[PDB]
Amino acid sequence: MDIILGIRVQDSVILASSKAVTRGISVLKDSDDKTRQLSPHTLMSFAGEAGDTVQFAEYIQANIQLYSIREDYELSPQAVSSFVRQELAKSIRSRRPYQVNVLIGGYDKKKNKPELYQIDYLGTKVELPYGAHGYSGFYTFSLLDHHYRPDMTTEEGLDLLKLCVQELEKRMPMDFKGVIVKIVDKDGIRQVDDF
Amino acid sequence: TQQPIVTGTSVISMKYDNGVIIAADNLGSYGSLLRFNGVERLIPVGDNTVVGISGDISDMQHIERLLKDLVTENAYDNPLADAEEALEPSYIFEYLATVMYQRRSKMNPLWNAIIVAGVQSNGDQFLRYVNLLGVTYSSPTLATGFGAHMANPLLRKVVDRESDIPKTTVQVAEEAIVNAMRVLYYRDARSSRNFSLAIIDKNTGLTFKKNLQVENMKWDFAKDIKGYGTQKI
Amino acid sequence: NNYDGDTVTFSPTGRLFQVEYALEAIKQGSVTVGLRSNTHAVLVALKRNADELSSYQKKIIKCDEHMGLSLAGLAPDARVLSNYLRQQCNYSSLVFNRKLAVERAGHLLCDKAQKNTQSYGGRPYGVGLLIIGYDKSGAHLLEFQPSGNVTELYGTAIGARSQGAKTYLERTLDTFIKIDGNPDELIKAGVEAISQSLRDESLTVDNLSIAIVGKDTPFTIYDGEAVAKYI
Amino acid sequence: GSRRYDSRTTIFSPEGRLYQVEYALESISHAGTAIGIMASDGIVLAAERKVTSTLLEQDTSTEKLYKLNDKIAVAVAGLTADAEILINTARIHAQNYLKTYNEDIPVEILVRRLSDIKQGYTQHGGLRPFGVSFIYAGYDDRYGYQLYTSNPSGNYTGWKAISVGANTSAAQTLLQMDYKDDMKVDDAIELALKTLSKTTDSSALTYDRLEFATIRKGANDGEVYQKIFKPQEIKDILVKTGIT
Amino acid sequence: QFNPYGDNGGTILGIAGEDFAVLAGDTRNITDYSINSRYEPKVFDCGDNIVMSANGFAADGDALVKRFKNSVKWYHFDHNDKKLSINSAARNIQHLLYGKRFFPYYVHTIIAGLDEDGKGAVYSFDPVGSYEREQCRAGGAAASLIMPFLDNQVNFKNQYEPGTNGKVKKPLKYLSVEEVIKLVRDSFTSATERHIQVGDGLEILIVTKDGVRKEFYELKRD
Amino acid sequence: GYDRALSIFSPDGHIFQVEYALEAVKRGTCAVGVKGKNCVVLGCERRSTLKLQDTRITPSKVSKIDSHVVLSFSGLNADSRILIEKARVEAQSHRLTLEDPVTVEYLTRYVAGVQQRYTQSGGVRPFGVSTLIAGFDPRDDEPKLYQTEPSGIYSSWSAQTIGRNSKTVREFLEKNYDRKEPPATVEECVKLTVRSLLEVVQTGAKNIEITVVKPDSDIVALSSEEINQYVTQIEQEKQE
Amino acid sequence: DRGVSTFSPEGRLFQVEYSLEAIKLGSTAIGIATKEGVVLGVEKRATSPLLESDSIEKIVEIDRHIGCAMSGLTADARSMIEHARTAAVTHNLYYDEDINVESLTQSVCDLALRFGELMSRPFGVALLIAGHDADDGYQLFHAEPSGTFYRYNAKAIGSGSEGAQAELLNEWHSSLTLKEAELLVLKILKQVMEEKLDENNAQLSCITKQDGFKIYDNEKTAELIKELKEKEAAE
Amino acid sequence: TTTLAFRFQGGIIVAVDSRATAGNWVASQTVKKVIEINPFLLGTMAGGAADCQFWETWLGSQCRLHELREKERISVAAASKILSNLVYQYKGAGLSMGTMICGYTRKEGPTIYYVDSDGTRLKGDIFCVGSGQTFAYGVLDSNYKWDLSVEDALYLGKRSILAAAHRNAYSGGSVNLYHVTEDGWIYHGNHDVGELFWKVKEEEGSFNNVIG
Ligand SMILES: *[C@@H](O)[C@H](CC(C)C)NC(=O)[C@H](CC(C)C)NC(=O)[C@H](CC(C)C)NC(=O)OCc1ccccc1
Ligand SMILES: [Mg+2]
Ligand SMILES: [Mg+2]
Repeated sequence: MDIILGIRVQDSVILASSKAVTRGISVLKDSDDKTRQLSPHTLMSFAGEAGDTVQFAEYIQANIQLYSIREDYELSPQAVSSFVRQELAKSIRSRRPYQVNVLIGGYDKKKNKPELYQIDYLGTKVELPYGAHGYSGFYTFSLLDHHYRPDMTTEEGLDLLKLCVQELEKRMPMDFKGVIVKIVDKDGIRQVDDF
Repeated sequence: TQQPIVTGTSVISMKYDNGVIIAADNLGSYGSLLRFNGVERLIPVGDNTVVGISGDISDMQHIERLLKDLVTENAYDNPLADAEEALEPSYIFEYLATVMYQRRSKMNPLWNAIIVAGVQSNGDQFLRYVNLLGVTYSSPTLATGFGAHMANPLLRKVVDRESDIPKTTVQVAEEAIVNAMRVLYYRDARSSRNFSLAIIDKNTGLTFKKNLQVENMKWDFAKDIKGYGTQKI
Repeated sequence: NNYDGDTVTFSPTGRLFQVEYALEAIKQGSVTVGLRSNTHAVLVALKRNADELSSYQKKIIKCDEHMGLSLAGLAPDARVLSNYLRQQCNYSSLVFNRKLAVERAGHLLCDKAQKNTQSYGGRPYGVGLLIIGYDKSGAHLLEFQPSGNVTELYGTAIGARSQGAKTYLERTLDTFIKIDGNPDELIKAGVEAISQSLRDESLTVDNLSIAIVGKDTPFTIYDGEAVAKYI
Repeated sequence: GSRRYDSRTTIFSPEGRLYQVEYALESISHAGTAIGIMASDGIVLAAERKVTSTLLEQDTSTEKLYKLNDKIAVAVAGLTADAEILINTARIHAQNYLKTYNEDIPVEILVRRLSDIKQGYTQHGGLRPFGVSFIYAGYDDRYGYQLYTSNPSGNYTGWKAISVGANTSAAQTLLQMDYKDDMKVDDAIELALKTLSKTTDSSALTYDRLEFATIRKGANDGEVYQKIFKPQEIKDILVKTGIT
Repeated sequence: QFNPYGDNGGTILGIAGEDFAVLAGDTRNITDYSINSRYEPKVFDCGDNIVMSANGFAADGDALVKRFKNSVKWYHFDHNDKKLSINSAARNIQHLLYGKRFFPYYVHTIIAGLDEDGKGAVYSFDPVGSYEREQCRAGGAAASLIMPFLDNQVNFKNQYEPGTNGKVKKPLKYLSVEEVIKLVRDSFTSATERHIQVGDGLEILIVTKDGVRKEFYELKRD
Repeated sequence: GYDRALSIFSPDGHIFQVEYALEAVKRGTCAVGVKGKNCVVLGCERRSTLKLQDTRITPSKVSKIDSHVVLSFSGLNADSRILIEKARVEAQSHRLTLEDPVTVEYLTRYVAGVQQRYTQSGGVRPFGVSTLIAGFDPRDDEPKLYQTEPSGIYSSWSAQTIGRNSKTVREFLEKNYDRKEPPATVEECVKLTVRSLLEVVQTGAKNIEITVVKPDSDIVALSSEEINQYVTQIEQEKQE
Repeated sequence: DRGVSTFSPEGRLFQVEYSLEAIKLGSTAIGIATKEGVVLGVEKRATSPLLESDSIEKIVEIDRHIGCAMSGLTADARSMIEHARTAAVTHNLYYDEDINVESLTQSVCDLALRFGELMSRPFGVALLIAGHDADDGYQLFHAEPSGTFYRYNAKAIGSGSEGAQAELLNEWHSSLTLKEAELLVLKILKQVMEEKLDENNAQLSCITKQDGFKIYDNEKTAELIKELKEKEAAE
Repeated sequence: TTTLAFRFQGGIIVAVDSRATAGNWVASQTVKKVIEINPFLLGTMAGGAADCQFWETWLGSQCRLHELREKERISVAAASKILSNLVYQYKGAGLSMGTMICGYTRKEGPTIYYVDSDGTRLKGDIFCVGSGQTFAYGVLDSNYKWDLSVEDALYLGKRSILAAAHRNAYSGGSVNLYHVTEDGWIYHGNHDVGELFWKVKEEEGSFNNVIG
């Protein structure tokens, strides 16, 4: 289970993603960044089958970067999420579907609002205040149902996120080797180097 | 991929001093039903080759047409079609062997086992086997199906190796083949009494014998057999 | 004139000019001779150089162990046609375990060249070939023209000044046909035949190219000091 | 063979011009004049129907002004049949974009796509180009109100006011004279009709010889409305501006 | 359901000498518990002083050999009658095998000859094309019986010099052609005793600078 | 499909369709490229026959292929969009597979390869476009300026011009540009580029476009007023 | 109009003959083969002084043991080079060896006549393909758009070809050293070039068994030019 | 199979075993699981022998074509990604590959990429791949330090393979060592386990589980 979490607060979106890469019986790496920057104000985290995850993320990244150059303009998070959903919805009826689940965290510069989209490998899109893929949601959703507000600050969002990770580290069976946390706001994307 | 429906059983053959002999019964079985009683499974090609075929009969008839078409095609723009550039057993076999291995590689085989018997231009005896898998081999004696298990042992007592071929006459070889056919009628539950036999000699040419029967059978001892163990009466 | 723009157009007298222009390319090519006896078949070819620094263009191509040809005209077209022969000789061996008959090899070349003369877009082959070979009916010599016409002959010559060698062979017909079991004498007759087509230049060690096939002789090509014996 | 009969539609002249594009532009110069004027609070599209008849059913007729989506419209100059092929392609492209990104297509992107299609017919395929020139009138939230034009060459450019079809030289001079940047829709309506009234080859400009449309933010609050004018509404605006 | 593969038995053996190389194989061909032929050649002279055998499913083996012989023919046509080196042949055979990676030639392939320095060479392949140059290799049905014997008697494995007691190994003295053929004959005689698919006859192809020579020996026919 | 050979040789060994494509480039508005010591500047002509234009939305002459490379052109405008699109796609494709942005030489070689392909492909005519491709290689501070043309040949230039009256501005650059000491600063490079265009342009109002590209993806387009200041300074020095 | 694959009344392909005229307009390229190596040299011919001459790439590596010089419509050569490089590397992959120079040349020449109504016209560029292999040693080939290739001891192509070839006729012998060949290419290039020969408007290269294919530095060529001037002034 | 590669102060150490099996049958003890792609690139082989051999020699052909076209060497990142993109096309077809693409360039420095037939491509400092990876990890992980000497690092890699050759039934034969620096790779010999085991046991005083 490749833990990926997301929380949308007052003025930003925060994505947390596990660092472990386990192939069989061995943890091959404990510092893996399961995310790609699609545009300056849009970040996508991902989790699923080996190989497919990165291949899909980089493919989406390339397409959005192509759009940005062509139009000299950044697509809204809503527009990027719809593009991603269609690719997955197309993929599910292919010969060999992309087995990838994603969270898209973005800051809409037009509306001055943070936005978090949860999309599974079938192409099921939902906009949420907080989201998760895989088994993480079984612990974190109910926990966030209790501790979330729409008017929370970024610092309160991080404390709330620490609470989620602590619960996961307590009750989940795999060692996912901690998480890499990234914040998406009006100033762009930045990584929290100490978590 | 398929399953064979109407089938032909053993084809047996052997080399002798001046040529080759080949034989096969005239039955087309439909499972345990002995459905068709007049099927010719030896198919001559020219006056120097006989192809004996076992297995699926529909596929046999297809192969029969390929060989008939092969003769037609070889005659095209060929003034020496009845002489130097006539079809050889080696040519006919390699053609079939190519087809059989191609068809197995497409996972759509011709469900057969084939023996090409004949005599070459230089008088050399030709005898080679090929089946649905494209597997090929040659031997002084060759047999398919039940014949492999029962006929080969009997024919190998006559020609056990290559050096025994010049020592083997046509009368001795035909005697061995006819005996083997009787043994198969005793023991193969999908055999018939009626069969065809072909001789290809380097001197006397192609002799094709039809409507042969298994004869001189031993059954009289059956009367003395009573019960399955303790039964006196 | 108005009827030579493409190969798909007959002239008012029923001529195909593009085919005739392709035939012209052969006449510009260097001379090559073919002849045979009952036991052997020989190709002799005068190779042509661009200048003194250049090599002498190869004229003879091997098709199988028992067959090969010499060319005159567009060399790339000879490569295409010889490649086709190699494949056809090879198909015959792999499928039928049978060496391809020289006569049937000629028929296949004829039909391949013909398709290019009746269809729009394409063009005729611009090369003439002399095919020799030894098969089940003995020695053979063929002459291929890109019109499609293939002809079996005792001896012949194609290329520039080929009429001289062709006349010599027409006189010598009764002599060289009898040269059985003697390869060197049959080549001598071929070298003497091609000599009738020479002007100014003579046969040197890197100029001459000979090939032979026979009863117990695979198709082999002789060049360089290997033909000094025959000069 | 077939080469004999090939016109070779996609070649350069010795001067470096595309023959068929140039001749297609000549065709368009005889088509009914179409004018587009962009204002601060909207866009006007005006166009002249070509020598009509009294027995033409006008209220159900459409030869000049077409709707591409709710935000974008086009004025046509040239072969109507050719224009409808491209219009239906443009309508599909807009819907493809909407399905993909869940946002209405930006005007320029739609214009570029149609212009790229036209370009293709001049470079490859051996087919004749589309004998059509478009005036695109549209709105999006990036650039706001926009006017573009495309021609058979596949080249497109943006405009404040522009004319296509017949008498563009005369029409462009009149627009260049009376146009100002702080202009409004009601004023632009008047300018468009006055320009057609002077450049027309007809004796007098009447309601039955016109197609008219406006793209206004004059819709209840922050949104855009397309108004394809009816015959009676064109008749009223002709009286209002003082032409009839 | 149709099974496109079969097992024709047989066993092959390649040994490389200092200036020679041998490729041996029994002449028996079988299906299940029956004998098809007591003499069906399995090792072939492929031209350019290269010998080859493809052991396992005979239909696939014959096809592969046939294709490689064809490859040699076209190598001469395409590259001015250049001699195909043993290392170049091996690489070519890899591509023939891997080309059918997803519907494999069901064979163990071995080729033998001389390298470009004139030394004896043996190359061994798996069914899907992985190859390796070796001094010694047995393939086929009785390969598990023969290879350990060759590790012991060719490469002197687990053998040491008396008196030293495990400290000093047996030196790797080269083997002559006469000494190698003895090991080959004993290898097949032993394999014939304990493996039912091995027997009838043994055909050895020896490769030297002078060419390709053949030797035939009888094996038990039970 | 339409397979007709449009680009073919003539008796004198010329491909007229390729040569007529160059005539289309000769007709196009003038474009100029000048590289300094630590920058490259792309100047472009805007013909003032077209007023009442909307300069916000009108397609700009200089196009970004990636964040570190730009492309300007002279010739058919519609044709240029096709090359620009292909170039942009290849730029992202290169980043995706090589994990490194294109070099300026590589991007040029690709665009030139596309142009060449259209000179010996059936059913197509050559591009009536010559391009100037400029930028900086990743993690490199050496300026790059390349030119391409319809035939498909490409080469690097210290300074170059293409389009109408390019013969005149090339004459200017050949005497004014020194290789041993190129324009050391951005100001000097822009000034030399504006000067070269002023030989041909007519009025220095909205007819000159300037785009400065610096190392590490630093690309900016100058405004009307900024360019007008260069135009003012050049002529005031000239009055002497 | 008329077919692209049409024969003339003399028995020549119009388009092939016309492409040969385009090659005559091209810049000069010279190749000389010796027992110590093969030398390749070209005229760069920059159209303007602002053009950075080092970007002119008319000599090109195909493999470590094969080099190539071009003359004519040089844009057409790019696909020919790409094919040659692929053919050389592919053969190494299939056969674990270097590919024969002749076989490489033959592969390139197979593209030549693949035109019709495949590509729309023949190539407008000639190639000098130089290399080394173990069988036939140091070799030099001239590959035309006709599909024909000749081997040469020495060869010149381009605008000054017939004048250069006549000069190569007299100067070449079988005992030439590599140094002697280098100077000889420079000598003949200087003779047929319009502009004065220097290290910036002319380029040298060679192929040896030991070091493989090498394009010469402008500093290295400059010395050979200076060495040439002195030896001509020596008598 | 046991293969490893790790980054350290003096560049990269690559160490592999030499065994090849077919079930319980030991098919070869002398196989080369390191492929010399170019003077600065190495590839490791684990999983399907043919798959690894074929596609990594193919990779070398693609890397050579790169430096012909671009007149510059291929990056380790680009080389590894060519292979990973290739196997991703074949995903589901049944390829079995576990590889490390190890090398050095100026702009990257010493770099190791783990490439997998599942499509996984990972950059990292330490990797152990094959049926014996766990055994090598145990020794390597417990004794690894960034500041080992080229001599101590070579030994650690060699020792880690030995550990795995011992305990893993499908690993063994011999140890092939490589060292990669600024100036390319350097072979450090074939080391038979039959002699190395006893040598290490005596000198190091380890392997007390064994009767010696
Ligand atoms: C260890 O990973 C090692 C690395 C190789 C580079 C040698 N791999 C193996 O030992 C491997 C077993 C793995 C998958 C557990 N063995 C093979 O790949 C094996 C090698 C030959 C030389 C014995 N080949 C094999 O098993 O053949 C595949 C096959 C079998 C039957 C039919 C078709 C294909
Ligand atoms: Mg979901
Ligand atoms: Mg036995």
